Amino acid sequence: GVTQTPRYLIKTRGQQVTLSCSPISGHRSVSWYQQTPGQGLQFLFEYFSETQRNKGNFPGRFSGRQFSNSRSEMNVSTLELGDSALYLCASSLRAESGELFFGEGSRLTVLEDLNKVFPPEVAVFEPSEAEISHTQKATLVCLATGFFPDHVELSWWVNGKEVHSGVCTDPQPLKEQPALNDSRYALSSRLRVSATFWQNPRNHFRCQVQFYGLSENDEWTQDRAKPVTQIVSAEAWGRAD
Amino acid sequence: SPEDFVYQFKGMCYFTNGTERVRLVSRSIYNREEIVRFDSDVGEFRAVTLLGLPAAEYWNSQKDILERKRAAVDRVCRHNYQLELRTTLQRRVEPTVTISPSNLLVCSVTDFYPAQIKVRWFRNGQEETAGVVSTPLIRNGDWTFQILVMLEMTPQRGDVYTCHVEHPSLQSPITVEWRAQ
Amino acid sequence: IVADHVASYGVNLYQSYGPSGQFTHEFDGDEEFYVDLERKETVWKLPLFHRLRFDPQFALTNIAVLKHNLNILIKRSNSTAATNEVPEVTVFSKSPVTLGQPNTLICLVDNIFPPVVNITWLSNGHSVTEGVSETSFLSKSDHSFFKISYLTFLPSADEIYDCKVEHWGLDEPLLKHWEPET
Amino acid sequence: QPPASEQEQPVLP
Amino acid sequence: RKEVEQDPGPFNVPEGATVAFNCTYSNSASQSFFWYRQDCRKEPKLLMSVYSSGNEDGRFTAQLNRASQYISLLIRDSKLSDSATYLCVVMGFQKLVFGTGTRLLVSPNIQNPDPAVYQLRDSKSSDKSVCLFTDFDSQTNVSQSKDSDVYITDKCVLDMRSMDFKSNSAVAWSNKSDFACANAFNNSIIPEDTFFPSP
Ligand SMILES: *[C@@H]1O[C@H](CO)[C@@H](O[C@@H]2O[C@H](CO)[C@@H](O)[C@H](O)[C@H]2NC(C)=O)[C@H](O)[C@H]1NC(C)=O
Ligand SMILES: *[C@@H]1O[C@H](CO)[C@@H](O)[C@H](O)[C@H]1NC(C)=O
Repeated sequence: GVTQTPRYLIKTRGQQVTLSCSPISGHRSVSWYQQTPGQGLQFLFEYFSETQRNKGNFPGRFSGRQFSNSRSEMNVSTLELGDSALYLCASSLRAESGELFFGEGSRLTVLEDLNKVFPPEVAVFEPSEAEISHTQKATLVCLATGFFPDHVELSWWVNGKEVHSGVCTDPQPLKEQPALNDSRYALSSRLRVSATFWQNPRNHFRCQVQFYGLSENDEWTQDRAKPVTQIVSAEAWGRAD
Repeated sequence: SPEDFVYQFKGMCYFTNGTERVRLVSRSIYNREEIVRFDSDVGEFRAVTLLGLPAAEYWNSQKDILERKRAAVDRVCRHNYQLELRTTLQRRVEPTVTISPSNLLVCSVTDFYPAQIKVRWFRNGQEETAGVVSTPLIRNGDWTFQILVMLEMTPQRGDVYTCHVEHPSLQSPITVEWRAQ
Repeated sequence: IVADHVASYGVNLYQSYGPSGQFTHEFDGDEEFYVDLERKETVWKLPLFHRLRFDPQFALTNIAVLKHNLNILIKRSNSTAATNEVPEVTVFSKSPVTLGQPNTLICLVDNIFPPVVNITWLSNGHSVTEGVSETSFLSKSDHSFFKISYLTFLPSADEIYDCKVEHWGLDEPLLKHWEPET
Repeated sequence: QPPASEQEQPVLP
Repeated sequence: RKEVEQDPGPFNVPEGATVAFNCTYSNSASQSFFWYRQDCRKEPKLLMSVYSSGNEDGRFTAQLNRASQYISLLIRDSKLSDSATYLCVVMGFQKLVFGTGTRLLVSPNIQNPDPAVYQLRDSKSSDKSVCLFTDFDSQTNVSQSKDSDVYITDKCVLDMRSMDFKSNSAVAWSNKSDFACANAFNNSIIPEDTFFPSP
């Protein structure tokens, strides 16, 4: 499979960034694409046998290279706030193929200042008795609020095992203050089980939000805790009687 | 002026580091417009212009043609490089080096093969980087090359000008000396 | 495309004017051999001794395919004819010129399209045929051609030369002058 | 072994 | 126009219906054509190649018409898992163009709608209160809140596979002291029979 590193990134304006992409075993062509919010895929360049093959319309500060093992790297020299995007690499067996296999992308957020970075606050809200009696079903809601940037992954865990059935997560985070360009985000998810399952006092429920934030190499001079990559959770137990 | 319609087919091979990277690009050309191309890196016929699209689609639908094209980089390019290694790639013809005034001093390097060559100008032991204007590599068509490298000079007493030439045919570089007369 | 060596195995050409064709192999820009399609003969141009053999019947069969494709493409293009290019002519000596010492004059005719050209030599206004030879049409990456004509000669203060080329892209026969330096 | 050369393919009428 | 043009606005299709995507390209020399599928905030995945005869593969059919320069994708018997953005991709000489896509949203068929707004139990680790609008029919649209201190999500579809039960829902929340579910969705046209049980 296609491997892309790093998966999430926070950079400040004027910095440089390097992304890496390892193609599928046997594949010798690697192409880079930029996915900016509300834009559509934009072609950067394709590489085959260590030489750039074709190039898009990006300025010179966007550069790339491919090594002898077919691995490829792309670099942006002096980052701007408008460079924040999902950067995708795709590989194929032969050059200039229309059949591409994409990696999962490097999510890059370019920031003014690391003081705007916040981890999410996570809370679980338990089902109302009205829903239980009216439908014989019980909906749990998990709210992750106040995080920036939107580098979060939410999952539900029942008795220590991840579940997907009966779960719906918002496709993308909401903006808490849509006016600001640096507004903190919120995200909601819901987990619905039968009333019988929820009324079992031995059933354990956990909402888990993985947050990708600052590294140890990121300088932090503030007073609040360093908003590092962390997991923030909230849980609930079955309600009897 | 009479009318003429021209068709060209080029079976082209590209070699880098001997046989480390071998690439075949066959080009079908109507007049001066390439219309279809088979690049071994790509693995299938590609239409360069609309005129070549029916040809590329048809040939791509023929399994036996695609199989032959995919082997062509080995049956043609790799196969023939072995013959070149025993013939053309052994050819070494040493260059003739002469200096003469044209104020410009011309180092004339003639009748050499292969094309790889480095020429540098020296004045009183010091390499002259600026004022050195060089002609393009001139292909004579008889498997020899020539090149002319000029130096902007100021005739000043016993300035010792030296042309220095390196070439794969030479075990040691050639140095030719010229003094103003 | 960047490469250490570039070869053409081979250069196939066929045109409608006086139904003419050409078949050559090129290596690093130089002619290795051509096939005389009329005489059914492989003519070798390698500057070395060798035992290489090339069946000339391959060239005739390949050119027949080119003739088949060209006649169809003439229709599909709505009889789009070739555009006449202005050729560029340069005359120069092969070696440094010494009076009375055998040498070779070289006439480079570049940017030839279509590949139909007449290249002749004049000495003091007189036609010269002795010691004249020329290469085949040699390919270029923009799919035009170039051709080189040679004249072996004895440099003399009394003898003056012109290379004369006729091409449809020229309103007039092009004469390129060359004199011994004196 | 003699030198090899690449064939052109016929187009459809 | 753009080189590759696709159906603009979102497709809201009921589960089990057939959906037709259309795409046009301007360069008549275009050689190959493909459909890709892309989930929200994720990467595109190749779906199928497009052929003049009409490539068929299960519930999917992709067809090309060079005379009109049209590309189509047909999905029969649509499922909830088909919800994605579908990208029309066109290959020309040294150019591979990705269209901006057509978003597909497949809605469950709610046989017995039971629209209700429930106030969930407050979390003891939060200053916020949550209202859940759920079990409504797929034709109901949820609007965004007017008050800047009230946050309303879009409609989400969950699937209880063990019970073979699907339901829509939308979440509203706020930390305001006067927040209440009775008016949380006032900016939305909700069914007049919506159950509003006392908290
Ligand atoms: C190359 O030379 C031939 C022979 O001189 C040219 O053909 C002659 O063209 C003139 C017109 O200028 C006619 O009057 C003659 O009858 C032609 N002779 C023959 C034998 O065909 C030919 O045109 C020249 N080619 C070019 C490109 O100038
Ligand atoms: C050819 O060899 C040189 C020297 O090892 C190397 O730097 C270069 O990358 C090679 N060419 C290719 C196409 O790998």
